[PDB]
Amino acid sequence: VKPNPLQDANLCSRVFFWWLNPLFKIGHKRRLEEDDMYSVLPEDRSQHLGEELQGFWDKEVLRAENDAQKPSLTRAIIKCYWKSYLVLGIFTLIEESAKVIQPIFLGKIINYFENYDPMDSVALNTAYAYATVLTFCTLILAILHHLYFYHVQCAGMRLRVAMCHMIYRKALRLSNMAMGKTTTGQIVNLLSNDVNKFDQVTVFLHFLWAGPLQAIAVTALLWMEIGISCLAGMAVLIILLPLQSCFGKLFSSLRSKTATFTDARIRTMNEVITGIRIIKMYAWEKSFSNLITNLRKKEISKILRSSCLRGMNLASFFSASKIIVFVTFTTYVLLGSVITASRVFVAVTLYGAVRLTVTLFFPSAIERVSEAIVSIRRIQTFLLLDEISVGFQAYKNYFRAGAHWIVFIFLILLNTAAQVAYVLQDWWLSYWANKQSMLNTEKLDLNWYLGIYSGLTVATVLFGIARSLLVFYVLVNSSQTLHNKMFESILKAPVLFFDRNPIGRILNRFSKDIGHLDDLLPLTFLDFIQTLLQVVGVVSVAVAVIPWIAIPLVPLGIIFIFLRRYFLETSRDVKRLESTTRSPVFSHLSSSLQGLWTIRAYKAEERCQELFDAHQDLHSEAWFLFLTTSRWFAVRLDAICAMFVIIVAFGSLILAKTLDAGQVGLALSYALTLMGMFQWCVRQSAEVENMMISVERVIEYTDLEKEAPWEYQKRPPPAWPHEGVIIFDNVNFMYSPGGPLVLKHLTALIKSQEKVGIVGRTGAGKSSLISALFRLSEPEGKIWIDKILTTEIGLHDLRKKMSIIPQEPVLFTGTMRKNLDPFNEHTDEELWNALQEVQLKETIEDLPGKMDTELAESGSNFSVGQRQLVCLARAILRKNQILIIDEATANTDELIQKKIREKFAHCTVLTIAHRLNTIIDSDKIMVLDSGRLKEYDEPYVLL
Repeated sequence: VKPNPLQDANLCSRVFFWWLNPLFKIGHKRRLEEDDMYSVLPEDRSQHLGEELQGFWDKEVLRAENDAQKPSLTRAIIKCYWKSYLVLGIFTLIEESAKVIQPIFLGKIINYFENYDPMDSVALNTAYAYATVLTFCTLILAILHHLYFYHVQCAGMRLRVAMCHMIYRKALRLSNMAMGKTTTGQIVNLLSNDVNKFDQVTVFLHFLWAGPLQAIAVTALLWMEIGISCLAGMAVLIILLPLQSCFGKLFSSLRSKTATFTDARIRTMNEVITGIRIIKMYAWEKSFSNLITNLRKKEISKILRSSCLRGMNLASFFSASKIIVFVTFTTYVLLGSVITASRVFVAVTLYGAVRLTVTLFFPSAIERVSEAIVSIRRIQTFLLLDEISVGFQAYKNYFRAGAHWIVFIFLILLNTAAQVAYVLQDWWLSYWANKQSMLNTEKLDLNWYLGIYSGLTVATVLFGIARSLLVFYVLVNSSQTLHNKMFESILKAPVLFFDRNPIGRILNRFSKDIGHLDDLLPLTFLDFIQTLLQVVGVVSVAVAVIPWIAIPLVPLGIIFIFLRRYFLETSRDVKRLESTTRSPVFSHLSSSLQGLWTIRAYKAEERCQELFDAHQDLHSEAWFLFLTTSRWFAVRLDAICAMFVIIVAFGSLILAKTLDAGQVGLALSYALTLMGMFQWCVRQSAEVENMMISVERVIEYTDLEKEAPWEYQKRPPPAWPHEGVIIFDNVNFMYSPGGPLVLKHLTALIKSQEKVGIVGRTGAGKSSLISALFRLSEPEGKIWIDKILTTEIGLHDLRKKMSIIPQEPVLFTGTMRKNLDPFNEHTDEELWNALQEVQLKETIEDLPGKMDTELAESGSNFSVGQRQLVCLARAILRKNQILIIDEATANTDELIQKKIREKFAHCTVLTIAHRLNTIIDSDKIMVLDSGRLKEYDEPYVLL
């Protein structure tokens, strides 16, 4: 078999995941697909994880049968996993306690500088001991975390597999009555949505008791440093939840209304794409163009609001750590106390450690727990049933379509001001402390030191709001101006492009790509640039204090790109394997659920169970590698993330003779915040690169084949169609520009006021005659019509003066006046008379409006004969001479036949039909053989 290297692995070697190096060396050049992966542990099989849980559930229900109660499911899970829960509780408690000693010892390190005696060597050893003790908390938080995390992630796949196994085992013991109420889709949804929520609960499970405990532990430390003023720092930290709740409940309605706005546009686009030939033959593009541009305008107007709202939310979240500090220190100074460089940075670090933790971990845990509880409830109620008896060009083309270069210069200038204010606000406090420590009465005026502080506080908020608003506007305008180009380019493609591509593809494109361009790109781009700027500023303020940190950063900067490449060259394969191993189990379940009686007939039912287990083992095996390949990177990242802090701390301590307390405190208070921002910045790039494919495939359009322009410079006479004699020459027709031919030298002569019939074998090139007269594809040879040709005339000047009766009618979703008159050029009485003389008036009088009747599902209220009659009404209302009647039916018809035989004023009627009983007493007839056409003068000669 395939023995995994996880077993037989000593300690101090699986903390760095050293047993995964060879696998990468295989995935560097060979692109391993499926046969070079490791199997699962012997204690991770489906049967071993399902049998014990089934036994525990049976024991629990047998115990609950005694009392007059209902058996529960969460008790059976607790009684099985309480050991693992209690084992992980110790480590999560240790990790939560290890985040409090760091500020307490940073305070002592700074206090050593506050009382500095050069003629001493005893306090330096104690300072070195403080630094050594501070060095261990970082190592515990950065190294020993990526193993507990892997274990707490692996502790959920077992529960998921057990639930799936027991659900499938129960599903094969249902009766006919119990099977009649449930459906296959219901079971598929219950297995693909309810169970899959058991992988993100164990991660956010320890944030219900360790959340408030850390807050209470931090709230009591500040009383021993600054006093009552610390409460001022906690009053602002509460308003964030009511601030975000209203934002969410206001954004939901905007999302709903913009969705209900774009749904109609999607439907109209689907209607337009299907049936492009009739629309192109009738020259009815402007109506749909306007109907689409109006809905697009409304959709953009509704999206701008939510965009601005989310931008304001991000701007408010970016600068919440400044108001708290400003308020608490203003209150602390206004009482009468004096500022010190050892009590400010400790409070800053504690605030930064509590606010992000609470506001990012507590709100999500409640939602996760509620979802898990409702899923467990659903699965419990189910189991109680009866039984039986890209490139840089892709970015340039997307950015240069939003504004000029001066706007980009202004945005670059505005990006580097909020961060400068963010850093200067902190530097001002260190300057204050240094100026205070130089005293030897002679107090300091508060006006200057408070006014400058308030100004530096306000500037940050202003420059944080303006940048976000500008970025969101610029990035929405690009999609707004790109959709129009896409639609205008696709509204002029030939039929050749339309017949070689399905409708579902283009519809899914127009929906999903525009959704992605309007929903997820600006948020991700703003988050990425903000998180990158924060890290750049942190590194800059760390280097500006010690000019020697710039030397080791280059070796710590070259390896990062190489590691990123070496990981991404092989990390883009596990998701594909996960998908192609998750699909077959669903396929097997769907195929085996319907074929139930064939399994109960034969005395073999456990074979399907073994097959299901063997199918799920492959998915478990393909999923096992995902967690390890994900955790193999965080260790190498946190290594540098902690080495930087160690280096800066020991370098600041070694050079204790040429600096002071304020600047060393400022330098050390920033190094303890690099981890989360580093992780977010290195993570968002993957999503950006994955989402750029939408832009890639959108720019794929707008550069396609283009037919002849709609109009030329030369204009036809005001009344061109008159005595519509039509001649031909040696003409050759073809569908592809370099493909085979379908006609061979069609030359005839059709005079005026003649009924020319065409009789030929189907599929031998009979319907290819109408596509040559309407020049849907440029043919070969001259086609003279009314003393002029058909090539030097525009398409709209040609297709307008002719009429064609399609083989099958089509009705567009709209009113009654639109389907008969999209361009308002005729009166209402004229249309009423034309509809009366076609013998159809009673079908519309019974309707309420009789003139503005809305039709559902392309006119589902009318019959086929009414469709032929309304097409005839359209043809009569057009009132042209050249009329092409093509019809092939198998079926009301006698009246339309006699009408088209009498109503039309004998204007060059030609027919393309196969029914010989319709070509009777025609002026001229033509016969089609497999390649050519033969014209007969009189039909009496043939008969």
